[PDB]
Amino acid sequence: AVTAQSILEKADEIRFPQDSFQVNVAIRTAAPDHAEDLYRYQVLSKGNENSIVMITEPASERGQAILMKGRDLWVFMPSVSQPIRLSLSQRLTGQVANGDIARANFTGDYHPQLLRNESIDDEDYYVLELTGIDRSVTYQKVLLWVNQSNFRPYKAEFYSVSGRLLKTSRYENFDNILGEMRPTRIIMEDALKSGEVSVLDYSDMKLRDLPDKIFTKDYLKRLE
Repeated sequence: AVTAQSILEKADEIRFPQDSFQVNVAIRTAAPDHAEDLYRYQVLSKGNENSIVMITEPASERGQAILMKGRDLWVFMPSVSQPIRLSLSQRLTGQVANGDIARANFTGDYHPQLLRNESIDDEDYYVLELTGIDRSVTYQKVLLWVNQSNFRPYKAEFYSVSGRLLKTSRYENFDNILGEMRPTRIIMEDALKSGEVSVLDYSDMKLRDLPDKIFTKDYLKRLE
């Protein structure tokens, strides 16, 4: 039988390899009367265990880095010699939270339960309610639509600590990468008043050995 846990696992394994990898992420945010400069990042992803997110553009931000160990983030900034702490749930840029780039998987961070099934045309979806295990994960509640036919993630709704809809995402531009048809675009839309939409494009995904010993403040002591 399919279970909520297995559905979530399958969707996670479509989104990303369940392995250590590198990927580039370009994030373009705009709202009708205001656009952001393009942001680009290189991500070294080791599940939900460890990651490094390095900003490459814009130039004003280049060189900042985020080190994740467990649920804790250390952020390296030019105004301080030692890194500082931000949370997974805090804002990266636009409609993107730190955890949206730094985490790999929903599994382990959320307890899944089937909320309902939905048909949107000739396609049926499982709608999973993902309850955050605790207040340090990225969200307290996510609703995730997973295609029943192939377990692909379809869209998500992200809720506040008090149950207000904050934003929505859509998974798009599926391509054959490392054993799966994986989404290479995610669109994150504000559900509130800003009019912002952030478009995240993933490129050059590749498996990479990421030793535990790179996930340290010393590894990130750089100046270019």
